[PDB]
Amino acid sequence: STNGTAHGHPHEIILYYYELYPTMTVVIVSVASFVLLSMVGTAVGMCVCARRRCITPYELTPGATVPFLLSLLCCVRTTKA
Amino acid sequence: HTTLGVQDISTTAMSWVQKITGGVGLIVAVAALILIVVLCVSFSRH
Amino acid sequence: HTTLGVQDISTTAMSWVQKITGGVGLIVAVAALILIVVLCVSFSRH
Amino acid sequence: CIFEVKHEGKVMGYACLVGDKVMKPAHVKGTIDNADLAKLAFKRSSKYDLECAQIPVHMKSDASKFTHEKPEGYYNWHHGAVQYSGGRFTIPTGAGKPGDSGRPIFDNKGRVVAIVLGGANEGARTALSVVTWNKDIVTKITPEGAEEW
Amino acid sequence: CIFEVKHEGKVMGYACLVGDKVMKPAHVKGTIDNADLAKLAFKRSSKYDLECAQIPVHMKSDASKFTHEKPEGYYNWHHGAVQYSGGRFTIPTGAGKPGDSGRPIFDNKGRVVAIVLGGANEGARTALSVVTWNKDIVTKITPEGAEEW
Repeated sequence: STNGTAHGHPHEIILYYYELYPTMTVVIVSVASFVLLSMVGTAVGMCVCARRRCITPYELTPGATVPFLLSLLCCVRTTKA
Repeated sequence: HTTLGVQDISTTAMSWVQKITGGVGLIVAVAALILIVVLCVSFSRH
Repeated sequence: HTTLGVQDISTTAMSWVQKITGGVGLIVAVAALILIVVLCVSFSRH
Repeated sequence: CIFEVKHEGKVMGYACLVGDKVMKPAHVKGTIDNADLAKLAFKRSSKYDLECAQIPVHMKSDASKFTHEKPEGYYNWHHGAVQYSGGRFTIPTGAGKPGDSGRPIFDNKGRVVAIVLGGANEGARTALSVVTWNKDIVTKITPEGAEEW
Repeated sequence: CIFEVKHEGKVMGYACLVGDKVMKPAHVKGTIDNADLAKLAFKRSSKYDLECAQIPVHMKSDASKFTHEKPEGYYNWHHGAVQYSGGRFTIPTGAGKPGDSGRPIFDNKGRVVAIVLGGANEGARTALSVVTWNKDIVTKITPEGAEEW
């Protein structure tokens, strides 16, 4: 009893949870969480790197502003007053 | 069937998602390195 | 028939009018933003 | 403009009001011995070994301007006269010790020209490792073998 | 060239005849205490906090020219001498109070160099917030924390 296809997109993906065995979806969820953590860690690193770039030009004196736009969203808003 | 870790998923569709990933973590890693490189250029400039 | 808010109107003809709108409010909004952008350029120039 | 960083009641380095920011070397342990300055939020920058914040409005009149203009010749600093040449600031070895970081190197018109971070001993004279202004942007010159003061 | 804005019989700020326009800060309440000037039609500009109009032909001989040329040094203003440096006009804190807006900052040849709008107190000295001429066009410099006079 079935003439439906597989999945598309995830939907059916969760339907399989009924087949195979017990362990499955929870492990996948954990993997997804790990991926999210990697994504979050990357972003945190990127922000720190963005600071590393705005460093030097963190003292004072004209000089961007300037490259502060084009400028990874701060850069500016930052140059100003 | 035949192997272990429950294989499931999707040609096409499957490729759609796969193609995304490998793709943003590597990007931000490369960008990080490039930012370091530029920083060193500034350090050299001083 | 079948739904609620009394549907009426016109293929072609209908498209003629529809194509106009979405079209001038958005334009003046974009132009407003562009004027602000130029203003900021002048502010930076000073 | 110069304020001292204290750690366990002991002067470790200095802090300086240059431009519109409040500077102090990142490597210096302690907290600026000034209420107004101490409660600020500093932005660290490990590349420059710098750690700046913004000067409160009531002290902004107390800042010191700095300049990219530095022709070969002699400059002024707390312990005497620094010498600039070959793109390098130097001093008689012994005249600069740990705990001198943050101290500005003024010119004869008072413009801060660089800020000492440490020095490399190369015999008779020590090449200073400083934070200096370029065309407009900050920069850091660190002679080979510097000892971070 | 200088005319006073009065409000309920009380001087709030000033109005100035610069170039071929008649200026007065937008924030200043009142109306110029001069028949000819009062009946004019001003064009407000909230970005510049400026509010200009055109000088009647019979007063155009009474305008004051201004200039983009302003080298570091001392300038003249009603309360004394302003100091220009680092792209900032300053004065001894206390020498400028609310009700001084509109007052021009002349140089030694009489050319109006900027027009005071207010000032930010940064201790010993106050950085003025002024309207100044660029290459050709008007501009407004407002130090962080200005108090609009």
